[PDB]
Amino acid sequence: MNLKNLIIYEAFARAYPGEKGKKFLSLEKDLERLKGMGINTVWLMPIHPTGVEGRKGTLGSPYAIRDYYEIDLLIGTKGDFKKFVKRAHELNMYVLMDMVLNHAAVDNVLVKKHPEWFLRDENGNPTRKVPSDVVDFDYSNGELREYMINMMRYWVEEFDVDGFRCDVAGLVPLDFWLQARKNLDPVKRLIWISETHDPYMYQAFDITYDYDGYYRFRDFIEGKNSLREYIDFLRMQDHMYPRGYIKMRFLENHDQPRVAKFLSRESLMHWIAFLFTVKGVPLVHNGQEYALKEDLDIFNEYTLPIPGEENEIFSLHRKLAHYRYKTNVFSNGEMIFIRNDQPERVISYLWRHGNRFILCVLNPLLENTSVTLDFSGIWENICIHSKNVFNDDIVRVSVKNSRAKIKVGREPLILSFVLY
Repeated sequence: MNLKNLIIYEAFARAYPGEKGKKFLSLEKDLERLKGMGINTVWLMPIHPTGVEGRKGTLGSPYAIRDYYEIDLLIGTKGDFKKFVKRAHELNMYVLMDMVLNHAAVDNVLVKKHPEWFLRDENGNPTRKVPSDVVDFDYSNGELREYMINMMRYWVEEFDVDGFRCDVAGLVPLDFWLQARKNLDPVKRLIWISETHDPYMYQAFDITYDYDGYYRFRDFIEGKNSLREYIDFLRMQDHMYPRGYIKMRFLENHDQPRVAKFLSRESLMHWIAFLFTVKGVPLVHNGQEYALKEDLDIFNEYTLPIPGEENEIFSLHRKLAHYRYKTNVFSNGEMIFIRNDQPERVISYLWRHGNRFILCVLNPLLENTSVTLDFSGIWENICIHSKNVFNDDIVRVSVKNSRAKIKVGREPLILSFVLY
């Protein structure tokens, strides 16, 4: 389909509110909240039973998988999950399962049956490359490769899941992933997502994400570096990748600290506005819609405070996601970045489609600054009357020299308008 229509929620099911054994039941009820917030895709962290020998914390990391064919019953049964994605589909939503196939848990059921499928040490036992709940797969193995594609197929054919986020790090070859697509595309056209900045991966994946942008972004907040490192990087990113590529934007995920730790409420909103209006595909990581600065505990017993009071961060999230969900500007238009007077303070970019425009002007520093923007390739002389999507204000911008002087502060400008 048009994968630019996806707005994604990363959900940690085991950590959801509710009782043990009943976590899918809970997430099923939560779909209506997610749907009404503008989510169309929920991305499940691994839901498999966890390694026992080697286990960090009382429960173990979800990324240390003891059985690729089973679900952690401290989350739910297969019935619970199968009910959960049927609900999702009824609600016109998509479900993605996390596929960590580059390493298994030390006591994963495969380490017994097939030691040969793993990288082995000098004396023939399965091992890892990096110095420990986890052991690395040997993907020179033709039988391993067929096992994995069939396990991905089962989950598809049995629970009708919609896509996969794959861990691609380490010794997994691009040909393996292409092999998966050759066998699984005819089964169902799935949403294929990975974490990578390797341009070749788009041969196998539709959407990727990486931390290139993210740390340039982190550095600007933490005062460590310039906004321009962040923006000029995004500005040139089209040139790092083939034509139809999609990048997934995010302010945090499971692997990163809570974004609300680093910004004020008012600054964060500028970055929320950015999240939902910038080219790409937005990620809401469970809890960020409540501006949670509580870290995900990922190995021990943990429940995230989901609901969650409906604060100004929650309302904005819903407002922007629902807006994107209902317009076709971001799914079909073109975004271009706009050079401005104050590149150390402000972000600015324009969408066109082709009468509909959205000029976004962001000011995460919040301080009142007048910024001028360059509209050379278009336009030189007009007065624009727009509605600022962010707060339903009215904003007029006059361009009278191919340029336009704008006052900003505290509130992001998401200036939606139409010429003709």
